[PDB]
Amino acid sequence: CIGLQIERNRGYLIKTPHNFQDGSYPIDAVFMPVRNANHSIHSYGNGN
Amino acid sequence: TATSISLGIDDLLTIPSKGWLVQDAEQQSLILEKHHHYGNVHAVEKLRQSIEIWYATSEYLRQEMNPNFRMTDPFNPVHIMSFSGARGNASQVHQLVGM
Amino acid sequence: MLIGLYVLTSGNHRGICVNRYNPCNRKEPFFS
Amino acid sequence: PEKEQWSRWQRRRPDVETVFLKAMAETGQVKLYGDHPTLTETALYRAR
Amino acid sequence: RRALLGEIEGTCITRVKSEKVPHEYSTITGIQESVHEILMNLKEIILR
Amino acid sequence: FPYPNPPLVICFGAAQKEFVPTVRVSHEQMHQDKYSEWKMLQWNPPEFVRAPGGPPSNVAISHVRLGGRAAFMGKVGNDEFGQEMVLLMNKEKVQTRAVKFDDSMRTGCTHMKIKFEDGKMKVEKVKEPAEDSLSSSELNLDVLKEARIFHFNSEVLTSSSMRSTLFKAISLSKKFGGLVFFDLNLPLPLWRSRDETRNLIKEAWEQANIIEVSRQELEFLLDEEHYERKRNYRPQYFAENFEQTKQRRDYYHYTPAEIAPLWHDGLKLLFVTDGTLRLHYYSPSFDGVVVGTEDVLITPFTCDRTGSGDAVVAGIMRKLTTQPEMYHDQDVLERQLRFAIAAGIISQWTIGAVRGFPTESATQNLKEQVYVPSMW
Amino acid sequence: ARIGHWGSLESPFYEISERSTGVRMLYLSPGRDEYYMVAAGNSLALNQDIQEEQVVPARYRQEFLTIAWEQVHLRSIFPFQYFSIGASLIPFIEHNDANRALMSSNMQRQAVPLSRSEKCIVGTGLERQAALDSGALAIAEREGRVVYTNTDKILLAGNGDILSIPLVIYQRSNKNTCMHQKLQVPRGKCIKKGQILADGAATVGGELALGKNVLVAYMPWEGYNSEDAVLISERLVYEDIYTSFHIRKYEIQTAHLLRNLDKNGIVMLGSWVETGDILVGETCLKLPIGGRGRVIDVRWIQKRGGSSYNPETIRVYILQKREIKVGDKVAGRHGNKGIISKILPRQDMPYLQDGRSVDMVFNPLGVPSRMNVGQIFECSLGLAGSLLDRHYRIAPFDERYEQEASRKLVFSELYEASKQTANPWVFEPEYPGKSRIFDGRTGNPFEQPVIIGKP
Amino acid sequence: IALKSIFIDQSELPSRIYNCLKM
Amino acid sequence: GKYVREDYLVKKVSAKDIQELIKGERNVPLIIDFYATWCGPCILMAQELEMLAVEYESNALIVKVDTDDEYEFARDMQVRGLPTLYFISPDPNKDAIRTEGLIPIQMMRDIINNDL
Amino acid sequence: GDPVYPTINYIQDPDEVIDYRGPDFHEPTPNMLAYLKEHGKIISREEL
Amino acid sequence: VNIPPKSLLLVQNDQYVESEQVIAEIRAGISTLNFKEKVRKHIYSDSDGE
Ligand SMILES: [Zn+2]
Repeated sequence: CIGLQIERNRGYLIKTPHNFQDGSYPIDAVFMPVRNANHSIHSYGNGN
Repeated sequence: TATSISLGIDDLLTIPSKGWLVQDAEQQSLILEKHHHYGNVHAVEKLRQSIEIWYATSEYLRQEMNPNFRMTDPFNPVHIMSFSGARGNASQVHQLVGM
Repeated sequence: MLIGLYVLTSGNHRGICVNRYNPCNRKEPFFS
Repeated sequence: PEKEQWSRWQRRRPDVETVFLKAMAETGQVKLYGDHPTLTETALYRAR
Repeated sequence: RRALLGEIEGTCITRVKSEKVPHEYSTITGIQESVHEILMNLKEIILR
Repeated sequence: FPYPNPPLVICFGAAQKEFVPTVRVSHEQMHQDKYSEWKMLQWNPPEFVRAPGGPPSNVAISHVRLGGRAAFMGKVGNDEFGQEMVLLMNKEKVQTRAVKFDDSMRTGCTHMKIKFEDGKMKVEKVKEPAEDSLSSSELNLDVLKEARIFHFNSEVLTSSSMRSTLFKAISLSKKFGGLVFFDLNLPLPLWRSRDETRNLIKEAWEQANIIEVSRQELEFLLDEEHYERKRNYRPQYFAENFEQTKQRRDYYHYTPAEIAPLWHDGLKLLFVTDGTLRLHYYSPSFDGVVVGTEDVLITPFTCDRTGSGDAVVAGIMRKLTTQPEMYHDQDVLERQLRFAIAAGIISQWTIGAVRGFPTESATQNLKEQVYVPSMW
Repeated sequence: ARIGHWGSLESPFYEISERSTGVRMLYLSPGRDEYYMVAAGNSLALNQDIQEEQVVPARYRQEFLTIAWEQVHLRSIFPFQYFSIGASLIPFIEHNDANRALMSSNMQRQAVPLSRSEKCIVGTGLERQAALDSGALAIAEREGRVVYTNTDKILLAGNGDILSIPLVIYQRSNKNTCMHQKLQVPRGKCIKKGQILADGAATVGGELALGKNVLVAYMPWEGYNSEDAVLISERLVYEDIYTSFHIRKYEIQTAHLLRNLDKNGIVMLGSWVETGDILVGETCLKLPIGGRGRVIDVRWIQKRGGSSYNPETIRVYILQKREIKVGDKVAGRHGNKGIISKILPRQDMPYLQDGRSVDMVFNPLGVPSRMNVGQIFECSLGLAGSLLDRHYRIAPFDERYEQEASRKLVFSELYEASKQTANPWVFEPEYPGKSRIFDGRTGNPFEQPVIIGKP
Repeated sequence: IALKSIFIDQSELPSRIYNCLKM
Repeated sequence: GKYVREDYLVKKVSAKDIQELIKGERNVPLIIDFYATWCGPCILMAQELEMLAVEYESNALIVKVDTDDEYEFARDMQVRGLPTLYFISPDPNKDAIRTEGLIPIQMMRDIINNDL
Repeated sequence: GDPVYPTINYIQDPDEVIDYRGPDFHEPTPNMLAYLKEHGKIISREEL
Repeated sequence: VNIPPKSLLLVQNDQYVESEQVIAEIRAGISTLNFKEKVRKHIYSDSDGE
């Protein structure tokens, strides 16, 4: 049996509240939803 | 940062004439060994030729390294680093790219 | 830092390196 | 010597310059004395 | 690129309440993993 | 209209995974249980196994790797092991069209009956698929037409049924222009007498155009004790050549008259091998030796000599299909052979014959590195 | 090496002289071998004469000479014979100057066991024996089948007996590092004596694993890498690649503060303590600066040996979890050491033609001065293995087989990776091993090609 | 992907077609 | 081997001993391996046979014979090459099976479990 | 061209557990006490 | 090419010499050495005998 808390935020969180209510432990969440990205640029060959 | 110099395996160039020079020195050394055996040369003499042939070969190669870089590959990373004064010494390079 | 200064002042290819064929048979920007 | 002697340096070193010079020769961009590039020819390529 | 990797938000578990454990580096019977391992596994859960 | 360019070869026999056919007794032995010590025997080998040969399947895989096209003719069961073998060959690109699959027989297994009547007697009730193929349908006539070399080993002569098939196949190939290669590779039962063996192998020898035998096999066939006595002759007072002054291993060249007991009119070439160290060649008009080397000690912990013989036979077949002046010009043959020695050297550097059979590029590079430019 | 009947040491040698067997390995006293000719070369040379006439370098009477293969008596055959365990754990040592090798052996000894462990892509092959002999692994003492597994214990059942093997969970070491064993065997499996059952810290799958594999580029970056400093990404911090656990012990002999203490006054298990807090009740034991951790255990140890019943010792053990920070020292296996100077967000890091961002950036002016070309060979092979899913264990001195052997291995492998996964940047024919990368801040290409790899 | 492990050699095909496909 | 257990669990037998076992009665399956220190493929079979032993502890007897020591027996039992195994049944009406080559561990298990 | 020493010797699968009872490893090590007891040098409590 | 100082010429008339091969040695320096040291080398025998 476990209890969980969920949040929406940006970036990453340092586990600042080491002091805690009994039985509660924090985890450093990373809230970034995009794993990777790339882009490329090429010529349309339209002359002038 | 913008130019971004880096060093790779094939940027460590060696003078074009090394193979010919090492191959010839090795021939001279074999011939002298056959002759020590047959009685035509003494031992102090064998010792001397061996130290001397090898020092000349190494030294000529060092001398010729800079001309090769300045004439054939001016912008190589190894040259830029040494000529600039940034890091490296001719002796240190000789060891990476010569003998 | 020295590497950067050298690169800025190093220069450009002058003759055979910049043109394949003799310039005889046949730079441009001018700035104020 | 009367009989050829073995050496570790009997075979020419493999390199990028030789591969390119051969390829361009087939195309017709350069003409070289011979069918295999020489050491002086490889040196000029590095320059140009 | 800078917006995709950097400006988009997401939702994650941030705190857990385990009822009867002395600490996170302990162990519990009947579970093959320590409390630290369970917590790491939770840090990897995806939510929307 | 014509066939594909690298000419095809056929290997006929039994597909077995890692089987060494030749077994004789060895004076040196190591611990019964500790197998970490057995490598030492690979470093200094008992002589009969300096370059151990193997199953016909292995020669085909090596031929393809060295460039070349090969086909395997045989029967394997529809059991699991059988399917694994065909997969391996197909993956290695050996043509597997002539392999027949049977549903009533199982690969690698022979049923025997053990009877004791004051002696241990074993008799054979059923035979393995590999050793049971029939002329009738197991023979694909198409593959036989394209093939320019037929390769068989002596194991086929130890089963009655395959013996009959071998002879039908040899005949059909010759009709269509084929040349037969008998790589002997004698099995254990056939090392008992010179007389029993000469008789059993006779028909096959006379229907063969190219033959490969080991040094220990050739002597077994002719005067084995006489050769042994010769190698232990040390002169009493003075040496007769400066060579005898130096205490080095024997590398005798068998004179052409000595091998006359075994020549026949249709024999183009005979090769006798002493590991990768020496290869002797005999032709209707010329004779000689090609010098070689071996360095199993360069890699002491990954050395196995298991497929080296298969590799030397493959390099020979590859050069023979492509270069046709080998038969008539001594120099060409010699230069070409140095490639086969190289294939063998590289095959002694990995554990397992199929793992580590050399590729063509690697073999040329070792020839170039080992030999002086003029010889190559 | 081994120790002889007399105090002297002995080096193994192989006799190539003809004899019945023709070979034996013998161990020779420091004196005896000065009188034999020993060669370490090989037999791969043939001219128009025979093999026996070919020449090789050799030692005789404390000197080096060249002689024919006929006159040699003993040959040295083993790959790792002339070196110790640390030097034998460096890959491509032939290409690194010897001064560096001293530095390198020294730095491996200073590594910290990390919270999760990972094996190397490139290694030398002695990592396997180093793990067997350390004592950090659990190996079977008898053959059997595994009947029960729990995080605390393993039961092995062999021929009518059941043997219980205890495991180690979160324990301190003399140097304040953590030891923890993790199981490698699923229940129901047969084992033979000597086979692995559990893995220790800094060990994965039976091999020594003291570090991690990361994407790196060698280039100058705004001065953050001046001298020997490193710039790193935040991924390492938030994905926990370099986090380690450290345990310390504090012991004694017998307002907000005192919140933790129990009835006897000893701090309870599971407390989070900070500097100043009393741990055990004037004579109070209190936390020093910089220690802040969970109290993993307390031990009231009764003692004997003193004139009085030995003052019972109360020991407190505290655990700190530590992540990578500015100021930490990191190193590779080829003599390269540096201190972290800045952590930057992924968006600002340099990036490749695949889109990925490099984890660390190192200065490239270091190699010419320090003479280690080994790193360049290792970074490049690492990239290949990651893409093709292979690990490579290569023994030292590979050029015995052929000239330029290492180059042939690295370049060939990079090409295969480039072809199989279609990334053309992995092998570039004009400048092999180097590629063109872009800047995170502006999107512009850096001007000259750069070395990228996973060391 | 069983198809991946079936090779043309097994499905009988006449020679001229086989040689051509393998080409 | 009271305090230290032996590492190797397959034992070398001799021609006479093999014959007694065959002529006498048995209640569990017998596997006999022919080997030589010299063969390279054999180094790999040994590791496999030792595993089969751990698995089938008193439900099979696995025994080994060396060809150098007993060459004639091998010829009589019709062995054509070195990595060879004979699987013999506890029932004496059934035929024995000879397998030649390195064969996988599952095949070995299938023969013992189903055929013998 | 292709390397003379085959690269297969070098390759190991990424998820492999080493077998210590293999051809290249030394014999399994014995606990000192047990070894000493087997050879009789140390005697048991019952025996004293 | 010229060789004015005392020099050792190592070639003979009509010998073909390839590029970058040492044809002669200048030995220009003629300085007495106070660093001179006499050293002893020992030859050893490679076979047993009289
Ligand atoms: Zn190397």
